[PDB]
Amino acid sequence: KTRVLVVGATGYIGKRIVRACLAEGHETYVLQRPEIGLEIEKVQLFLSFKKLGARIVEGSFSDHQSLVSAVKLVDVVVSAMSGVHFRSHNILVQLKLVEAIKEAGNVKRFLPSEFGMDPPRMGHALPPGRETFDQKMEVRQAIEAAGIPYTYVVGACFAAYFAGNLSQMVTLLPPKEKVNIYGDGNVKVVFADEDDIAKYTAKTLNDPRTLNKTVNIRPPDNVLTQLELVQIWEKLTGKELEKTNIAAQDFLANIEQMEIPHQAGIGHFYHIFYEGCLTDHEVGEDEEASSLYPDVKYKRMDDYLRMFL
Amino acid sequence: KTRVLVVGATGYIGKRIVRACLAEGHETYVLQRPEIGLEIEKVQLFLSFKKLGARIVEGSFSDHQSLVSAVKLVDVVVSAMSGVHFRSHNILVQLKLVEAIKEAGNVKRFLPSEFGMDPPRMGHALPPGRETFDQKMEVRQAIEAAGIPYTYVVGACFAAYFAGNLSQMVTLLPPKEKVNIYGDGNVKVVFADEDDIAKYTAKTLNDPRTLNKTVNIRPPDNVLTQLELVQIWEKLTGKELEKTNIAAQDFLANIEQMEIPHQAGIGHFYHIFYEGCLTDHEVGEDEEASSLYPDVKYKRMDDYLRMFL
Ligand SMILES: NC(=O)C1=CN([C@@H]2O[C@H](COP(=O)(O)OP(=O)(O)OC[C@H]3O[C@@H](n4cnc5c(N)ncnc54)[C@H](OP(=O)(O)O)[C@@H]3O)[C@@H](O)[C@H]2O)C=CC1
Ligand SMILES: NC(=O)C1=CN([C@@H]2O[C@H](COP(=O)(O)OP(=O)(O)OC[C@H]3O[C@@H](n4cnc5c(N)ncnc54)[C@H](OP(=O)(O)O)[C@@H]3O)[C@@H](O)[C@H]2O)C=CC1
Ligand SMILES: COc1cc(C[C@@H]2CO[C@@H](c3ccc(O)c(OC)c3)[C@@H]2CO)ccc1O
Ligand SMILES: COc1cc(C[C@@H]2CO[C@@H](c3ccc(O)c(OC)c3)[C@@H]2CO)ccc1O
Repeated sequence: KTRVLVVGATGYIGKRIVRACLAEGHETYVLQRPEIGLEIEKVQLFLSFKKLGARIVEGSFSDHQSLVSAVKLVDVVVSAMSGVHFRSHNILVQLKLVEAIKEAGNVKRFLPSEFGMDPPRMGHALPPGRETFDQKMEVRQAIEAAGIPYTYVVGACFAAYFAGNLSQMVTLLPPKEKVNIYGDGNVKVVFADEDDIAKYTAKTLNDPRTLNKTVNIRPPDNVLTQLELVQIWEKLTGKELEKTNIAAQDFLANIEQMEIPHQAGIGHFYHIFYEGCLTDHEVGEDEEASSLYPDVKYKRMDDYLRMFL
Repeated sequence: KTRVLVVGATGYIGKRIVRACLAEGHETYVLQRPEIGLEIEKVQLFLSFKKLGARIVEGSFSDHQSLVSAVKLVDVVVSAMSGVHFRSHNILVQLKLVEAIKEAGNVKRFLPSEFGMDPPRMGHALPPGRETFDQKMEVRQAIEAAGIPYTYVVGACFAAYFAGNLSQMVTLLPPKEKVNIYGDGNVKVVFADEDDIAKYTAKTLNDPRTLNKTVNIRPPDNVLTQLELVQIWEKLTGKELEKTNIAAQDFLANIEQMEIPHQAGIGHFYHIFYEGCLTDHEVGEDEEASSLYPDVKYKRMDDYLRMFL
């Protein structure tokens, strides 16, 4: 019964949001852009969405009228626009989409591409990492300036990027013998399986309790220090890892001599693991997803790491 | 019981060969290379292979000993190494893998990365596209020079690249109103769903009838002219497309001014659609996959194209 349009449908979190919307029973539309011409994995992803019952809606960010038409078909718009420097960081292209939603006036709610650190709380961040949050703030201001109802989904580290590698930056796999601990390893971080993030997103987008709210993904058992996370892995494997503590000053040593996109990653890591930006404030149960949606049995990080044994 | 190592397991046809091996009941091992540790889609494909019961084998082409250890674990090695200019064209990297197989001596059968035009019939091909056939030929020679037993799988266009788009080079989707027909559109081409390619591959690799043989994938109902292909699509949509015929000379015009990848593609298309290299010769029923494996209900191009409706 709720009609949903996913923008960024073939993206990392986008494709999960699409499937979650189908499973939740939303009538699900996905935007197929003409520019994805010889990108076979995108094309075939769209084919798989259609087989599961999504509806293809052709549109382009170079064709304002195509965007107006698309969002005229649905009640809710979810954007999963890219926002990682080593991938691509086109958060501002959502501005065109805000303007199309504005012109069409039928959208009952818009979920912009957030799913990360809470932007309005990042005002002190260092560039170039800072650009992520500034751009997402700009999109927020366009949404609110336009009076578009919204939900902002924030709060958790994607497990594949922070959990599966024991938060080592070099890789996505657990380390074999040795691991770096950022500081003392006693800063609480929030970790969430991306499938759960998508499930929460599909459940909130028509939850009246979250209209015009920020929704935090902070599943209580998944608030863990890096050392706790590394110890979960030592338990599963039965092998202690040689741990080396990294003081902040040595984490950041010579950052100015590194490629921009890596500086941005280092900056994001610093806010999460050294400042603890994901756990340094309180949120109430009325604005936290696992409490809003307790039927969702989120995947705990011991189960998540097991798939790597 | 037959133990198969797939090299190139996350590639386009490779990932399908992995699943087809599992579905066939082979004990299926997949080479996980260290170099792909930061590519999230490859990493998560390996997790997904693992969940289906595939066995991860760590190895690196830059580590001759890791390869020898890897091939020693299995009865059959299948290589799906990249060989397309606008993606990646590392056919000759297989030579390091042939070396490892020769040294290890336990390997009963090797399927090199073929899966297309029959290299030994392409002596007259257009440079630079010629490279694909010269490099696979060089790999064949190393194989036979080592006395490694082989099966060469050849002879069909991948449906995604030549049928889903009605053979329009620009795209992977059917055109909306107009289509280019190459020549008179009456040259016969072989089309095959890539999942059927993978299935025939899984079935042939332990088949005595194809030891040391070329296996042709030429499913009779899928031997189609381009006009025949286009008429399938017009019958599905019920809309006639506006057709433009393109003479060979205009198709090849100014090719020497094209980017090298597009030079390659243009050349391959020419041999397929203008010279009919996939159907200019006959093959026997004892060397044709659909005849050897009539249990396989191969997908016809009308069923294939329905996905796009
Ligand atoms: N730990 C965490 O909490 C994480 C949070 N994030 C955040 O999640 C959100 C999405 O990130 P992610 O999934 O990695 O994004 P992706 O890199 O996967 O890209 C997502 C989509 O953005 C679309 N896109 C890219 N460029 C353009 C363009 N010029 N014009 C139109 N569309 C474009 C594409 O949509 P299409 O399918 O139509 O081609 C693409 O699929 C971001 O806000 C990111 O900051 C991401 C990683 C970690
Ligand atoms: N119409 C037809 O008949 C078609 C024929 N083909 C043929 O199919 C075969 C496979 O092509 P395709 O699926 O497109 O291949 P891909 O481009 O998808 O690459 C396949 C694998 O090659 C590996 N690879 C690439 N570079 C290297 C490298 N330096 N070192 C080690 N491994 C590397 C990777 O293995 P890993 O997973 O370990 O990273 C990659 O997954 C080719 O011979 C191609 O000519 C392809 C398209 C159409
Ligand atoms: C946790 O909130 C966010 C988290 C990200 C995570 C980004 C995820 O991809 C991460 C990453 C970057 C560089 C790396 O070398 C890396 O190694 C695992 C991971 C990024 C770290 O910023 C991006 C935007 C956010 O709002
Ligand atoms: C059919 O036998 C082969 C076929 C290919 C197909 C290549 C597949 O990727 C194809 C492709 C290239 C450029 C394009 O613009 C394209 O548009 C669909 C398709 C290539 C056409 O040559 C490669 C090697 C072969 O041996």
